[PDB]
Amino acid sequence: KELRCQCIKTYSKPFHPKFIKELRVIESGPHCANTEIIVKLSDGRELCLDPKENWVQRVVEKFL
Amino acid sequence: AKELRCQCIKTYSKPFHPKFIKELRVIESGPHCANTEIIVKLSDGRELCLDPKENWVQRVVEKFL
Amino acid sequence: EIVLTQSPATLSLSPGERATLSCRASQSISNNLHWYQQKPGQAPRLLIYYTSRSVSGIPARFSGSGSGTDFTLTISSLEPEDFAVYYCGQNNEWPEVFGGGTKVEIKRTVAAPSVFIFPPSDEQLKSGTASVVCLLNNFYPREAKVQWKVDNALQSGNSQESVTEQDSKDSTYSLSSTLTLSKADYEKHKVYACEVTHQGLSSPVTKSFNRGE
Amino acid sequence: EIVLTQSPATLSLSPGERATLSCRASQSISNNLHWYQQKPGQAPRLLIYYTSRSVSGIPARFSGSGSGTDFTLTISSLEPEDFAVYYCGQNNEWPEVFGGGTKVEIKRTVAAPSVFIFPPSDEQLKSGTASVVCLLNNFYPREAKVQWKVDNALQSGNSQESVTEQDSKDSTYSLSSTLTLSKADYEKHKVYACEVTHQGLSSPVTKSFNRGE
Amino acid sequence: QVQLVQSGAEVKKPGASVKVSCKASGYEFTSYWIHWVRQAPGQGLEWMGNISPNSGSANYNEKFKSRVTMTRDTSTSTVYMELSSLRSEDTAVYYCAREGPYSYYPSREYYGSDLWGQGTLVTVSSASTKGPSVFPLAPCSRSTSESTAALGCLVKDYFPEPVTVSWNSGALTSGVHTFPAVLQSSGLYSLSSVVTVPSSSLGTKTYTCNVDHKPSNTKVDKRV
Amino acid sequence: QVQLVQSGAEVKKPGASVKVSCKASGYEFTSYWIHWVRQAPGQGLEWMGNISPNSGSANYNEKFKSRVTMTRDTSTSTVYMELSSLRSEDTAVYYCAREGPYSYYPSREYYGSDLWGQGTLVTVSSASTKGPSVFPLAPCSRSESTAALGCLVKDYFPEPVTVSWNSGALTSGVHTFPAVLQSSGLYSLSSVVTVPSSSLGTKTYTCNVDHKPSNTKVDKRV
Repeated sequence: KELRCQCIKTYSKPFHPKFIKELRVIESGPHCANTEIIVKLSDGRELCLDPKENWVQRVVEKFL
Repeated sequence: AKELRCQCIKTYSKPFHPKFIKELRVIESGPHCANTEIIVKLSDGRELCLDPKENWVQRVVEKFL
Repeated sequence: EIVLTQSPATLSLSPGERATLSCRASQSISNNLHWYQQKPGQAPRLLIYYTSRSVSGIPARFSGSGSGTDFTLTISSLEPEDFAVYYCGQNNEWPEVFGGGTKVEIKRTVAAPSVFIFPPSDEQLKSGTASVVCLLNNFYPREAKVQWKVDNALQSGNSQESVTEQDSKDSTYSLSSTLTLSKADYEKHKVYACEVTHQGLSSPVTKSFNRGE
Repeated sequence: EIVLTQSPATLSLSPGERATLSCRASQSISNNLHWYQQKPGQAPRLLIYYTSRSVSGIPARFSGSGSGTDFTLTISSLEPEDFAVYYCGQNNEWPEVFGGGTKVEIKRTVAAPSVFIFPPSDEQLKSGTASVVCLLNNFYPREAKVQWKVDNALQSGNSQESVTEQDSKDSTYSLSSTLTLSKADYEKHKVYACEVTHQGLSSPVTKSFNRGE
Repeated sequence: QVQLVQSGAEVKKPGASVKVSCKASGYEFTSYWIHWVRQAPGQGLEWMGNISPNSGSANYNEKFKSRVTMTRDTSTSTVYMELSSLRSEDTAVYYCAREGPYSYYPSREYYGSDLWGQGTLVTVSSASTKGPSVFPLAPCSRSTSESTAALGCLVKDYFPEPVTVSWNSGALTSGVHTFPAVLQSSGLYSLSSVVTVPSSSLGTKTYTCNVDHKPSNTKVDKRV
Repeated sequence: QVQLVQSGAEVKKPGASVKVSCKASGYEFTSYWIHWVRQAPGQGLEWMGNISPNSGSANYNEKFKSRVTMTRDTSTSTVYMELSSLRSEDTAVYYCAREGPYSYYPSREYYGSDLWGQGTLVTVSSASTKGPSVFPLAPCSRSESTAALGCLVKDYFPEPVTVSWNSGALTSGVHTFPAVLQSSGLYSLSSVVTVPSSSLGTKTYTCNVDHKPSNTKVDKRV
């Protein structure tokens, strides 16, 4: 359960969606005023992505 | 946080409004699960398995922003 | 909401003694409980973070521990600069919540106050208001009851108290209580009294004057 | 890889006694540890799931407990139907991993075996091979040493043992040891002996025959 | 009748393939995972993998992933396991087992495998079907001071398992010990069956062992 | 020099708005959350909300969401808090505080607020600048070994007032009390001194009162 915002900063360098093993979209709620995006990489590292960036919007729109 | 096995044997089949989805989680197939899985968190806090092969589910993901 | 309950409200200890401060969370906050020190006229200062983790620049005498919803700050041996207010603060969830604070004060022997009453001044009386001041001088402990009696009638809601910080030299407190009454109301009565109840006083002490005398 | 270590490999207990079986996980498996019973020639059977949870149709004498990576299955009082092999199995992660199993065997009084030797048959001897069989009948405990001596020469690597399951009526074991030699090798010697060492035997017991009798 | 019914025993040559079935009955097929667990003779339990009966999406143990396939047929509520490039080490009883019930609500608290099939013996061997040779087991001298005597039958060189043994067409059961088979360096099985009888009854009473090896259609009665 | 520097004290009328700033220096601005915590006189700490310095996306305490706005200016490493529809109850020292460092790798183990600004006093009052009136505090009868005298510094605005005795020569036995906010919206304080009874008549006692906002300088012998 999301108790506060997870992402203070976001990874800005675009990359190919093939390296994303898990995509997590968290809608704004009582504990965070903004939509947040967390992707999990092959290594298991969790990365914050900017939902306001077009390249991120495209990875979500074509993720299936 | 780490996926150790498949979490979804069955999926919720009744389409519902995406407005009830507070969290969307897409899990790609890996060493511990052979298929893509979709888990959604509802307003009440309940987690639900959705079928990635169903068109209505594909649309909620494609139009989630 | 998360409610953090600190106990006790005041810790009265001598320098060199061990201070044990408790914080109870209404619900689980994982280990995201932090400890702050605040001195008069200053901003709070972080001592311990994530229940037990050490903060750069903070003396080793400060340590934190936590079992479920129960948290503890320990000061192994109190130094003179350690006498301050301490707050616990959670940030496991937003809104961040702080406890009500625990004051760590210097323990000393009981000292009865020296009570004095001051009638209003003629120069003030000319302006249409009357202030009657009662002073409690150099007492310990802090707990003191001041009762204003205007012709044996107990007053309430018409007075304001003010307390000093614990004296650096004798560790006592001093208090001023001011009764505000219009010139009209003030001139309608005779005996103005200030009754003081304090641990140092075997029986309450009354200080009074008669208007005009 | 998750490795589940069960101890001991064998528990020898009397009916009515308490059986405590241990399972140690190499890493945390949360509480997703389950216990199975397996009898000879049958499929495993679930007893306890999720460390301590009860399974429909399983007697109340079975209970499970777990502290971190340490798990325990307790059979409060052993009944005849409880003497079997027990496996712990985790499914917190895939691949599912099972422990090596703990055999729960009936402890009874010491019973010396009845020993018998059987020479090869002429019909077998015609085929170019000779099998000499030694039989240990109705003994307890299971541990028995069988030495084949061909003209006082200790044999090794040319015999195979076979043990029955613990008898349902007297709780003993029976064992057969077979010495395989070619007709050529067999005809080159006289005294064929089988020496048996067992707790029930004050001194070893030898059974022999001479080839040609 | 809640059941998991497996296909019969299989005998395969190295390099060959085997396909074992598991038919589910009397429950909601799609609510339970179907696991395959094998048990090599005298050994423990080893997870092959599983399959979701709903999707047909199978999960494999990395150890067998290159040669194992799991499929399902929702029409007949049947699950299959195909194991290829067979080696001697694959000789085991293969069990199917169910784990559930689960729904569309994910969880981190699991059930154990509450129902198991009867198992399927898969024998992987270069050896070819062979009936046994039966030899008597009698003392050297029928001369005995002792009250009890022993006789038996040695059932040698058969392939595959099993062999059934009775004494006096089933009339004699008391004092009988039929030992488990042993696998010889030759690739063939061998066992003994013995009986403890009174010494006085020798000469008067007859002792015949009845040996049946159904895979080669061998039936043998041997008086000892 | 790692710092959080806040704008100066503010005096606002009820219904008005206040905007307080917090300038960050000597560290990576984007790695730390900036929280706003207020402290009403003699009270505890209350979280108002925060803001990410990267997104400029603010999180508020439900209690103030209708009246509070938090913004940031990455160019000047400054965070702002605007509080509207001010009422007497908003009179508090408002602090900004940093929590971090964090990056684009999320965590559930948090740091405390390790650096705090000096605070900004916001006073919500109907009153306008007013110099104090100074009255003596003397017993009714000038007749015990110890006696007390003092000065009552009444009806001023805004704070502070400085008080010394005998131009700083007298410090022993002096108690200058913290100011009290009267129902009138004006401040008032007392400063007292205990002295020996014998020294009355011989020794002189004068309070020196300064109130720089209204340029009031008063010396009163009591």
